[PDB]
Amino acid sequence: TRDYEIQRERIELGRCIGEGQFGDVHQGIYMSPENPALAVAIKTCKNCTSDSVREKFLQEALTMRQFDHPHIVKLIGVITENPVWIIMELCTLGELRSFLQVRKYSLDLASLILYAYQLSTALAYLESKRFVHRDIAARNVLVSSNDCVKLGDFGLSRYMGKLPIKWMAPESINFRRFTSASDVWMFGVCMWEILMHGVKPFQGVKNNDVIGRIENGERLPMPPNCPPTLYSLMTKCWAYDPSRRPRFTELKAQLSTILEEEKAQ
Ligand SMILES: CNS(=O)(=O)c1ccc(Nc2ncc(C(F)(F)F)c(N[C@@H]3CCC[C@H]3N(C)C)n2)cc1
Repeated sequence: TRDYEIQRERIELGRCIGEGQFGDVHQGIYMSPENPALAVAIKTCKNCTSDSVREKFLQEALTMRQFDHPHIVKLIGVITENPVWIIMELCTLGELRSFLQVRKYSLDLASLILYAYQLSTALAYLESKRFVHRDIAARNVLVSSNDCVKLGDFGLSRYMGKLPIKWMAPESINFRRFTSASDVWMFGVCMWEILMHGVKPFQGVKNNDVIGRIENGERLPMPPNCPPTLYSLMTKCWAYDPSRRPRFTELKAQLSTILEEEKAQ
């Protein structure tokens, strides 16, 4: 059985790398008991002296302990004594949206397709574990290296806060139905975000008006330079009827073909 509780004396806290919902997040080192020292992200919790806040903070770490996939951020462990910390693997290049925005004129198309392919393998793995992510968006993706992205936020995930309406499948908005097919819809939006270099979907459109546009058959437009076969795949993720959406295993196979076709120019 994997380690869950880890010793604070084995963590060296480094620089602050941003803010989380419960408190600041720092970069650091985990001095692994039998392996080399690992670079980690240490999530801190400001009010975790309250066991009620501690329970909410640790809920995501409980979910993460069940996963082991190369394109899903790894939980290293937690420290339940005050101050409560969640120790994740560090993805050195940070948040996907910022990374793509900064490199909009330098990242080749094959890298953007590779990120979408890697994410489809992580979502097929989640489906195989009976989890619905419910929050698939570029903001929840992290960059380990130029050729490796990882799904890193599991706050809304469920073993089967403001709603991300602009990413949600119509049956999720209308009936609170969350399935692997509704994750496919969200993944289509996340692929659109990657191909748009981190631009958000439906900018300047009110959340309450998104519903109407989707219901009327309106969809996110073809990103400039997106291969037509890839945009067609995105539109299939946005079929109104969830039964007409592709499955994650089909998305993975089709993205592999699209990636291969781009690498051969
Ligand atoms: C390059 N920019 S940076 O600010 O230096 C940086 C910014 C993050 C990172 N890696 C990194 N690796 C892992 C995690 C996580 F904790 F596992 F999620 C992480 N989380 C981010 C840090 C606080 C905000 C949160 N995001 C996802 C909202 N971050 C490495 C460097």
